[PDB]
Amino acid sequence: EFEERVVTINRVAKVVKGGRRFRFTALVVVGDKNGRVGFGTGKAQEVPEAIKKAVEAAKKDLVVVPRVEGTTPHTITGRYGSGSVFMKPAAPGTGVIAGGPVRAVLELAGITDILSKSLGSNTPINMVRATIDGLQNLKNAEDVAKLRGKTVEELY
RNA sequence: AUGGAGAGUUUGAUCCUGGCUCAGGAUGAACGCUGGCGGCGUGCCUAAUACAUGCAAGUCGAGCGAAC
Repeated sequence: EFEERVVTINRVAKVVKGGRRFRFTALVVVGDKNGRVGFGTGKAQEVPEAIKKAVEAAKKDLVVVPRVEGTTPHTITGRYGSGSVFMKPAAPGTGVIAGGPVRAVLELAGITDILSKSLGSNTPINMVRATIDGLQNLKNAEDVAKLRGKTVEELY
């Protein structure tokens, strides 16, 4: 019903009074299995109760990503923090591979025609923030038609 | 619109302007070389570098005086 992508569970070796406190920050993408990105981080002792903790406290950070005719409406970027991304269009009837950054952004948008792009670095805390920067800065067909305030077939 | 766009760099993590140390192809090329065979092309790119040369291109009377 909901494509939840739990990337990893960052641990911490707290060097406080206690011998060695264990704090697992379960990282899970809050995707709605449609086209939204979704990102939430927990801090509970139980990963299962921590993964849903960030899914019930952070589920409004997603963005609606529409599709034209099976191809990305506009090749957007991502200038938020170090890690960056890029939207590359492909044919509707295609697929994705492995080797690079995060995979829970274009995989949520069941279309198999978008290539997930994010160089920046490996840090998965400032690389997903740039993906939502471009997703919210995406240009739609009518979205840009209102900008001019004329016809949809008069701005292409 | 066949539709660019990595980082670091600054506290103990940082955002943010800014500049390049640095994820590539190109390299009229040479290069230390392990450079099987070759179609095709460029070749004193360093050099209007100095000067022994082989060396510019020979002929003709329908119009005139060889021995022929």
